[PDB]
Amino acid sequence: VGTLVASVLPATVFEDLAYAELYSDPPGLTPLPEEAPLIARSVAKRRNEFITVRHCARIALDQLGVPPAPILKGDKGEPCWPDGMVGSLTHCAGYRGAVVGRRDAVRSVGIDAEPHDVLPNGVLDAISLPAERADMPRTMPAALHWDRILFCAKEATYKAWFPLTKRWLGFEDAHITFETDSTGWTGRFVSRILIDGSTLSGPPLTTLRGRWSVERGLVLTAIVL
Ligand SMILES: [Mn+2]
Ligand SMILES: [Mn+2]
Repeated sequence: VGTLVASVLPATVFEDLAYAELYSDPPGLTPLPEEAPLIARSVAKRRNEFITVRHCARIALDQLGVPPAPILKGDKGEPCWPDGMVGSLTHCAGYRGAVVGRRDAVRSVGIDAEPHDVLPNGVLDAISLPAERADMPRTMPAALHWDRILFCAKEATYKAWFPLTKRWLGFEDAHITFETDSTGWTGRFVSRILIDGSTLSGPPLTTLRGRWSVERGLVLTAIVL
């Protein structure tokens, strides 16, 4: 029933792209024959969010016609999708998200969710450039926790950047600029890469366009290339 993530997706590409979300942990969800060890000795919170988003993903992978299968993690934590597919996962207090795409229509996917709340104390100066840390204030309404939106867009960038280059991207390795739609709750962002955009295959990564949205007290960001 959940469609919030769609508020930051390209509708014109919904043929090859599917999404599924949940706002909590439904009882009786289980891991999978090969996922159980990845979660074997983690505390309950980590357990449930891991199970729930992987249920969301398989729903979305089904809706694209792909039999269910384990989504293991690779070194550096990236989810492992069945061949031909790509996508992104996110979880936080109140939200579980999965977006999946078919390769030759979607280069890769990056999504992130945060509670639409101020950042904790020392955090906004470690993920923001001084440029961003001064300009963003002049692009969004006061009711917007823009430092949190910035944080959120940073990680969507990283999540879409990584499967393409398998290289680290720091919070200072991309500069992001925001604009807002007339609503004051949704808008656009652009991520300029401050380092070699060399990809594992194909043209470099320079600028990532994406969408953000404040919706139901969550922050949502998505990059789909
Ligand atoms: Mn999480
Ligand atoms: Mn996040």
